[PDB]
Amino acid sequence: MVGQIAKEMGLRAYIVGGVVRDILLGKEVWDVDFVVEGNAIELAKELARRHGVNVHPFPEFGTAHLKIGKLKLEFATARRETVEPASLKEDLIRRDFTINAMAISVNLEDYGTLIDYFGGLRDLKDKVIRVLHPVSFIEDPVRILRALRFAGRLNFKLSRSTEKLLKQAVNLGLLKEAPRGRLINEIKLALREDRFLEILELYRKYRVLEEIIEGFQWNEKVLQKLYALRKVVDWHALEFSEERIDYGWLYLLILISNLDYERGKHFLEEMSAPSWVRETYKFMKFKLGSLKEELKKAKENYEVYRLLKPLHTSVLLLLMLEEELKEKIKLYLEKLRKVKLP
RNA sequence: GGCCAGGGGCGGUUCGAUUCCGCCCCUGGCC
Ligand SMILES: Nc1ncnc2c1ncn2[C@@H]1O[C@H](COP(=O)(O)CP(=O)(O)OP(=O)(O)O)[C@@H](O)[C@H]1O
Repeated sequence: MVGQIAKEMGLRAYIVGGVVRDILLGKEVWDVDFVVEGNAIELAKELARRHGVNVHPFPEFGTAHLKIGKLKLEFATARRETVEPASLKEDLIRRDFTINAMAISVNLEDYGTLIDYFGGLRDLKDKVIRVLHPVSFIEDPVRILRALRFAGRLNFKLSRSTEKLLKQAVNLGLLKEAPRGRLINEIKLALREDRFLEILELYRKYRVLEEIIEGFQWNEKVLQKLYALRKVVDWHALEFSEERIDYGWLYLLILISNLDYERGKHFLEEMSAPSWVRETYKFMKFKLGSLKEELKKAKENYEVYRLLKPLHTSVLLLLMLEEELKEKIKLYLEKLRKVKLP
């Protein structure tokens, strides 16, 4: 009922970037972002008022959050990246990439209308990650990781210029100059991706990791060791679909494998790494070798003593990553399936 | 909104087991 309010109070609001992208790409979203060419707080305040919902206004920020059902909506006054009015375009030009710099009017006057100045819709059509201007990567070197994320997650490719700049930025050292926190969280974001591996491939292609993770350096075993896990993760997800896991961290572990900074747990520390992870990590050094090596002697029944390690699945997955004892574990899951169904 | 965790819940893997996970709920932390 925002189109109405905005009118009552002679304002212009629009949903923006992030969400508009997914929309075009036909993807349901519960997090919606708005940009008001006036005072967002008031808009948000009256909005909740009319819905009888609580509001969290953040003055000085010119922002306010509220929730209607499972709808998490955020209103923000137009700006220039934190004075004066500032038009939508101005707020929209300080954005990520063209596919993320589009807006849709929720103004009754011209409702539903898609607003794109930078040809984001085209880039979205031609599958392209393109920045708004030359200094883009310099202004915020986190966008590097972002660029790759989307490129990886959407199977989009970087424009000639964008790739050219992106490369400049990396060898210009900016990755080692950005607010670690931003970079860190950005990676956790990618880490959550389902096409995370394909994202990781791009990290290789531009030597990004070699700058963020200190003791890191790419080696072919690990690479195909990654794809190998891809195979497990895929099938497993199909069968033992009953119980899954944030497969993403498994990949990271393998990358972390061949540890660096004194068993670089310090990285898993920066990373808001879950329990099973910070755990399944320590178990690598102690049993990745023994478990496997000592496993080579079994008839049956000692499957039962290894079943105690599944206390946190993952490991059960990092084993198939060694051909020899692959089908062994493949039959385990099926095996126990005969014990529960005598 | 992710995770520390300090106290619940409706479902579970087992024969249980507040030790195992799904999540939700609450209490104080970090991005
Ligand atoms: N450094 C940055 N530069 C430009 N835009 C940024 C930015 N950081 C955040 N944004 C903007 O903030 C929004 C990020 O919010 P999210 O809800 O996580 C959506 P997203 O990152 O666009 O896509 P997602 O649904 O895959 O997460 C985007 O709409 C984006 O334009």
